[PDB]
Amino acid sequence: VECDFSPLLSGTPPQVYNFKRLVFTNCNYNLTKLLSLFSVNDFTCSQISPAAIASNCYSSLILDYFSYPLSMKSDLSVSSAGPISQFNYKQSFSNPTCLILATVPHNLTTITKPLKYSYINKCSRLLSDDRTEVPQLVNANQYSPCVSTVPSTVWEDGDYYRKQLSPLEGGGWLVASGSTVAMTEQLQMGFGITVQYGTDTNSVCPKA
Amino acid sequence: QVQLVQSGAEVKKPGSSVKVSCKASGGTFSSYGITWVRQAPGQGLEWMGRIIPILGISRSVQKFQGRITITADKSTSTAYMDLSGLTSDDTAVYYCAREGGSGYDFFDYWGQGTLVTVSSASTKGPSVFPLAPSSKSTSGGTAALGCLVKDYFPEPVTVSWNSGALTSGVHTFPAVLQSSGLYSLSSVVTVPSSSLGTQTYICNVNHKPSNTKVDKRVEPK
Amino acid sequence: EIVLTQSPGTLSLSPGERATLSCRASQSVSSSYLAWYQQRPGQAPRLLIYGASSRATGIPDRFSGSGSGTDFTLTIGRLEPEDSAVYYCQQYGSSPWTFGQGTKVEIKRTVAAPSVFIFPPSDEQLKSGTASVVCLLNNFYPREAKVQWKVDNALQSGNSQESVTEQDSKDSTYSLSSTLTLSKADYEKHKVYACEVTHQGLSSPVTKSFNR
Repeated sequence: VECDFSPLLSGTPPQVYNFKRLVFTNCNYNLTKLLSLFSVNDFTCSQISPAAIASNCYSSLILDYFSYPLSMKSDLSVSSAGPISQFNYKQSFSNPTCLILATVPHNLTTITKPLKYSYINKCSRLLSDDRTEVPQLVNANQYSPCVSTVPSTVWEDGDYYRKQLSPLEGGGWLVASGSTVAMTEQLQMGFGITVQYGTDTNSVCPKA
Repeated sequence: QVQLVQSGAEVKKPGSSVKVSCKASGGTFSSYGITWVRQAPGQGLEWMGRIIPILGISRSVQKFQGRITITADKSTSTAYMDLSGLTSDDTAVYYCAREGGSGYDFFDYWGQGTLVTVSSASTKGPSVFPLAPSSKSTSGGTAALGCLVKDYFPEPVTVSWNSGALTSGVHTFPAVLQSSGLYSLSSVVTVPSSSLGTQTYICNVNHKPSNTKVDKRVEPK
Repeated sequence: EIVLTQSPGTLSLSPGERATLSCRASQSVSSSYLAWYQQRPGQAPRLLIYGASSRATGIPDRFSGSGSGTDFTLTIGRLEPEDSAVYYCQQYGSSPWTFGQGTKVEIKRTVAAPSVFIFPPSDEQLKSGTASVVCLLNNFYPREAKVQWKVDNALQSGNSQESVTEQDSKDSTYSLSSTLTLSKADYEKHKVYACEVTHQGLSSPVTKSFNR
């Protein structure tokens, strides 16, 4: 009954706005048995200490993984007001939360490389009335409702994807835009753990 | 179906700045980019850049990067380029056109177009020239008369007859370079209204740089 | 960046004849990511075909669109004289979006025995500058018309300058304006001025007469 980080080590990991999820509600986890397989670069945690996320029992451990270069590690936190934390991926401020920004090594295999890291720059809705515009702000993980328009990876430096909602609801072009960043020699990934405790129960526990 | 109305032939000097203004008649910039498209005189279209006022995003071709700023004022809904730092080789007619998005960026509706003419030579006024209809011509069908426009430097000069009424036999010839940088073009019209060959006393001409308008009356001599 | 070939270019075809325009791409493009445009004599280009298959909303379906991967063909099943225009194939497939060299369609209907008129100088720029005479050649087909100025029954040098307008959308005819600007004073004993026209139209050189 060990936690299954196995699916994390294959394929092309998805871009930031399309982050996949792994929810573990009953298993035993040895995280350093994972982080040993990467070259950890930035371990920043809020509402629980970075060392404390290694050994304590929770109710559900949620892990999100994606490709995110170190060039813009500044955008990814509750501090930023840019597009990474506002139209792409927002993690709940209510419950504890760790955020790792790691790197793939050469000696690791079957972590294939997406061509480039892209993210949703802007996500607005242009009302069915005259010209009124309302930005779309992503709530707790929400997949960024502009995600249907934007493909898995954005093609060029700045693109423009728009769709027309069927009339009522709501006649408003769920317009979105995407922007990319240059490839780095080693795949640089970002992981987000969102642990939450229980009423009087604890499953996920440091496999020691 | 939004008609696109642009600005008018800026004459600038090699080393200047031109704000071409494309207006979105309707009041409505919807989810619709403006893409700008060059066309050197007697040549084939290029791409120059794109914007979306809905998001403020702008993109430019690599060659024209560091010299061009394409902006738009979503509230008053009017888009502009500003080709600063331009040479003499950019003397071309510039169009503004409506995007469609990501996989549908074909240019649907286009603007009338705004010829930028960039060389430090001069601006000269459309000196309109005698008409003088030929006497013994056709037996009524076509009494040809035309008010000529010679000696002006920067194009355009649109010459309509009857201030835009007589639109049925207004033959206009493209301007051809003379000995000086100035060029000249000729306007002619056909009247069946033989004796007195009269109502054509407009011969209105508009010069976009000089802003000089000349109207003359035709007399059968 | 994709440099692209077009059709032969100027095409002479009678009305009711099918016309084929080619658009080979030096670099591979998507099977359906190219748009054929048409610009009339003196105007802004209007969309004819988008995606190399679909037609623009309100475009008569003579203008068929086909071709895939490398070669894209625009075929105009029937031709009217209101088709005389310049056609560009733009590959919005790559980046930046490269317009085609462009092909010119010329609808081959009539030979139009021309109408020659003189508009000799009058006392408004014979009271300033350099006067200029002119020779109008209204309604003529095709563009193969040559005019030489005759001054006092003596032939003239290359001091002319002939300007010919594009074919009319309905008329499909080519009108001309050969001009002979002269030194403002030099109108003494040169009693007559004329333009000599050689055309497919009209058996003879149709010369003219000023006197006045």
